[PDB]
Amino acid sequence: SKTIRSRSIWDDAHAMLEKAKAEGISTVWDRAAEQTPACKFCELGTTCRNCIMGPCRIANRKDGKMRLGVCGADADVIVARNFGRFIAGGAAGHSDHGRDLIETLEAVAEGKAPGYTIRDVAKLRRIAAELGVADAATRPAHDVAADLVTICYNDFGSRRNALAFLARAPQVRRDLWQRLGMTPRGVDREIAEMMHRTHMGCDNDHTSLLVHAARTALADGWGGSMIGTELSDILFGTPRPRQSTVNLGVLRKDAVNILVHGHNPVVSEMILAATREPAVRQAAQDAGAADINVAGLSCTGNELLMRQGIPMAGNHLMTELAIVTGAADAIVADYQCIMPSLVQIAACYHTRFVTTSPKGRFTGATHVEVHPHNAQERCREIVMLAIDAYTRRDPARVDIPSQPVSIMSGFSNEAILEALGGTPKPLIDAVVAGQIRGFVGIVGCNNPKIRQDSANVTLTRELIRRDIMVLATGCVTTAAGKAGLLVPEAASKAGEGLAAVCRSLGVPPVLHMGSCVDNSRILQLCALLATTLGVDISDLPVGASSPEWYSEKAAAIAMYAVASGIPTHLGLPPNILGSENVTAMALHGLQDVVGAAFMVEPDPVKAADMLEAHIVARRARLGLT
Amino acid sequence: SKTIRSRSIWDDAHAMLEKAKAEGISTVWDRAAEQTPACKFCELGTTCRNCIMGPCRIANRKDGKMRLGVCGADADVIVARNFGRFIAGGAAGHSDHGRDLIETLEAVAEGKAPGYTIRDVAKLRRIAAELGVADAATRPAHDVAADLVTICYNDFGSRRNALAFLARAPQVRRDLWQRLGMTPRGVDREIAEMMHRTHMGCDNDHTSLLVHAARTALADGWGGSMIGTELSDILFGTPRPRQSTVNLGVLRKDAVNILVHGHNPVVSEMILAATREPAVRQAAQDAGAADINVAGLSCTGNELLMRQGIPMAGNHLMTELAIVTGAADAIVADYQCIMPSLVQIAACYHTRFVTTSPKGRFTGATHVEVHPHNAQERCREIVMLAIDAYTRRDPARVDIPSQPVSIMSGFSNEAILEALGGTPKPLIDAVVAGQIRGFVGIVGCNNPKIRQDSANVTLTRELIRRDIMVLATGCVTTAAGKAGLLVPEAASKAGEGLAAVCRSLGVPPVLHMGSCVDNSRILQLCALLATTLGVDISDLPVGASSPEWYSEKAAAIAMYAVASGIPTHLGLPPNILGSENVTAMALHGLQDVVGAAFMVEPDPVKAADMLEAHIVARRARLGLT
Ligand code: SF4
Ligand code: SF4
Ligand code: FES
Ligand SMILES: [Fe+3]
Ligand SMILES: [Fe+3]
Ligand SMILES: [Mg+2]
Ligand SMILES: [Mg+2]
Ligand SMILES: [Mg+2]
Repeated sequence: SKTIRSRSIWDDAHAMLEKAKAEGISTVWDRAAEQTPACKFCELGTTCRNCIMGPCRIANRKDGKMRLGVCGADADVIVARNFGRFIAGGAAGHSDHGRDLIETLEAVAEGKAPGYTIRDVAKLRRIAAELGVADAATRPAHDVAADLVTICYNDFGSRRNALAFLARAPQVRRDLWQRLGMTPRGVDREIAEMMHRTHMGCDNDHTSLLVHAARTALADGWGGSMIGTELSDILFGTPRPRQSTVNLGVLRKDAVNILVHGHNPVVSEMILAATREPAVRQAAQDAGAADINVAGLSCTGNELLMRQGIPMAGNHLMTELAIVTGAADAIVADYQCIMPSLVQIAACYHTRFVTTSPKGRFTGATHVEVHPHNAQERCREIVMLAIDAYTRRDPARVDIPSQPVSIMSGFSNEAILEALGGTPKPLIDAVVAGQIRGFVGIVGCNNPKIRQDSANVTLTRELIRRDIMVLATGCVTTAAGKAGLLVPEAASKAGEGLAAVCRSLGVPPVLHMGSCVDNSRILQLCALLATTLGVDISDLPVGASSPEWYSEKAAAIAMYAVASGIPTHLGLPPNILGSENVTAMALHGLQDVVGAAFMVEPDPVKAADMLEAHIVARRARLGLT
Repeated sequence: SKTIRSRSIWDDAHAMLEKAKAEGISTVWDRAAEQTPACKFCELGTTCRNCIMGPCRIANRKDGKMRLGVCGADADVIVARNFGRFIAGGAAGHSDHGRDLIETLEAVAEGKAPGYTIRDVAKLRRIAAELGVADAATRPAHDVAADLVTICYNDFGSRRNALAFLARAPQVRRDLWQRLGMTPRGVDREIAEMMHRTHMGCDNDHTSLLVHAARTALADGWGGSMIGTELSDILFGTPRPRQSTVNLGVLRKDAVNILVHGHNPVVSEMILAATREPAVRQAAQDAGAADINVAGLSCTGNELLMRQGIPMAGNHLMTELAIVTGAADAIVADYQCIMPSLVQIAACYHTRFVTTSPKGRFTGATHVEVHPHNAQERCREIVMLAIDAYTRRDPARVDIPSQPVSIMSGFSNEAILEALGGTPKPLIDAVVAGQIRGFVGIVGCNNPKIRQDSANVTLTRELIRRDIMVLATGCVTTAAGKAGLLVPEAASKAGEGLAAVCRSLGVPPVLHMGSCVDNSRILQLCALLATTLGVDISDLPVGASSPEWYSEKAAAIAMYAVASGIPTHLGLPPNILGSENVTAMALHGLQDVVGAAFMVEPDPVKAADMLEAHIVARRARLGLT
């Protein structure tokens, strides 16, 4: 089918799209086609539902009617409020994610989380001392853990003037944030204030609204996401470079296949541990299987890739197609980006769809709730359900379409600094010498509006050929991986200078830095380079890009990158084009305020030119050629 | 004129609607007409904009097309998520309001709030002892205040299992909330979790979404709103019964008229203090004015009414018309329900439109930001701006249309118990005897869809006639006041049992209990009666109603009343009718979850019948003969 080829660049997607057609299974692409054309007002953002004096739409009519909402709000306020709440939903997703890590570490500290431990005691002591815990280096690890928990919880309270991790940002940046009123003070507080501001008759100034959206996104990047990342490393180990594989071919016909989907490693690590217990493995063999095979989806797949090397079956738009292989015996979900269609598709097979979080409820799913005190017991129970489902798999409907592609993962900042010999000097020398011209974090999702991974891959290829090193997170990981970009030998794909540096360090030209919360690592690394050099983040030769974004979380990531000084490309526009003032603030006005702005460009080669031009401009202001 | 009489029941509204039409001033009614018909999908709730795989619309078709969103979400999920975020917006308004009160009491305890003090030390010592402050009766007041501030701030953190004021609810109700997973744990936390739940691919079950909507609302009523109410009494005095007046005729031609609009008394109490300084009054006398006249709008007006007896100019739909009088020399606004059209109407006169809050920014307004450390100095500056605006008032454009009408205000729970002799027994005895059959809180807004105050007033009259005492708060206060029902002589309008009780106590049949946050006084009073009788709130002959609601805050108030066991009538439907399952849950399902449910009924006599019927059934539950 020509339509099927138009939907993805990957062979495995085409194979499963053909299989779904022959079986009568509708996909995300079919539903997108039904939802086209979209409502013009919703698309432009010129519609409001925030009270029942409405709902309102802002139109351009020759009689001048419908220029304002019933309360008097114009298109600038309505668009800005809609964008503000959109960002707040993304920040809330990462807020709750980090809060779960705090609760988990606290349970470990009190000895009430069987099977969870402090995997990286050294990092616990370093992070705790950094945040002010007295005698963190010498006191018993659990006492230090309880004092660190208290610090992170205070960031989720209402008495701080600035988040604890904000100290990593250079002083010039903290001074500018304070001057603009952008300093994030509380992870939950900024979210709550955004919902108050967007109520009828509170914040009715588009500038002020976008300013607080930046403060809310900063409370994510330097708060919710950074806490989640750093505590995840403490509980489950700091990532280190390791080999693994990617694509639908990671599923095995001869094994029980358990797909982990969602976001939080507190569940996926414990599922993986369950499948490794000898009695559970023996139950799989009693059922006729050779082994139990865990395969990751989306960000929780990234978490297992980074710390355990678990192969990843696919990213966002592969999630339905992974069930269409007919070889998934269970999908285990927690929260965020889990399309509810997956429940219906799993019902077309033997596959069990298991929910684990009180926040991630799906009508028709099997719910086995996981908490720190019962995780070890419950995850054992979930794996036993997958083995039971395996015995009823229909072999006639199994089609695992491809051979897996080799990848390298595990590039935390600790691993990067280890590869460099303990200091960022060799990396700074490479940038000053022009071998590495700059860095671009390529982040974010897939979106049915764009042929899947076409922009992700093209942009990655363009940047490394221009001696720009790519830091990959989120669903871009799978795209870079399937394109053969995540291995040390991929230096052959990069420009002469980047390839030389990569070969001298033994690293790939695209560094997998983890999940979407792990974009906080990109913030930490920028802050480190800026502080070492004595400049602002907005002076560094850096950029960020989400060529195929879809979610509120991706928009919050883009906003905190911009607000931290990182020019940020988006493949598609947010629903803001109904207000030229808001659009001009996002694309230009922010540049004059925070030192960076949004870019919207659907052509990935054009996007490469723009990100490169920003990097060239910033190199010149550092005195570099 | 027929159209004009159709828009309000009041003479002062009629006069300003004529003046507004003659002057070409666009009102909330004119814009509501332009926005009719509304978008069918928006009004039904079957539209989603939570990610850019969409936006999506759900149609009902036999062919099954557009039955699901791009992510596969159906109408139940889309409607429930929309209503969840709607509720969260209202809870957030009360959250930030209560938070501002904590910060003010802290500044007083620190000695860093010139012009503020602990007005009610006895209540501070009583609230602090109640919440667990050690030696609250003897330790220095500022030490006790600091320990209370710590407790309230902890309820804005992420470490509690249940909010501090939740201990007021009866044990049976606390046990049900705990089993349902509905117990409010953190004011900001429940708001953030709702925004997480409503992100794509998180909570995709309408029952679970509605249960957290209840938890989020309960974090308002027993958290943000109850903290706001109790600290306001501590900082500004516990209200006690007093007389005052209402309507546009409270503005005086010979005086500088300052309208306080918005919500937080932290601003309006200091505006009033400023108008009493001898030097400032001399400046007004220099300008030709005989006095400085402060008058209240909406909830901040309710606050000044309850504690200082300051006359009230109007409620929500009177706000624009108050400027149309041509005698408003300044509007002093903070946040919530402040229609931005007021800025344009102010621009049509001499009136200064002054914003005071970093959250309540309005393009084109004069911003004089107020915080505890500078309120005394800044509020003086604001009054001077009003005096200067007075000098430019055009006498020929002034039309103050009515003479003010007498009311009685200040019925805090402390005031009610004092009137009863110290204990609630005389009220309990009157209910047992059937002199008072029950109590209904009539709360909430005006809405252009309903002839202003018509349903508010008709419901109030119907209920007292049936021996049901009415507790009024919010913008219903102005309606009851202008109807002449807020005075002890209104006993002649009540049934025989209610009139005898009111005359023996010397109180009106309609008790003004304060602002929207003071709906927490109604929760406190229901909890007291239930604990005294040893029953649940869902056993009490109580009810709640908002016949003309508009705002997210009102929907949140209705939800926390429903979730606390109080049957709640709404005059208009939330945007949920696109899902029969969500609608059936709101109107029927919740009875079997929380012991109460919503009602939607635009006929206020019908609404009285339904509220009365619930009261009859609850009297039977208590064995009353
Ligand atoms: S807040 Fe204003 S623009 Fe939005 S729905 Fe209500 S009246 Fe319309
Ligand atoms: S969350 Fe689902 S229903 Fe809502 S806009 Fe995105 S794809 Fe459409
Ligand atoms: S669906 Fe109502 S405006 Fe888009
Ligand atoms: Fe992601
Ligand atoms: Fe109100
Ligand atoms: Mg715990
Ligand atoms: Mg500021
Ligand atoms: Mg203070």
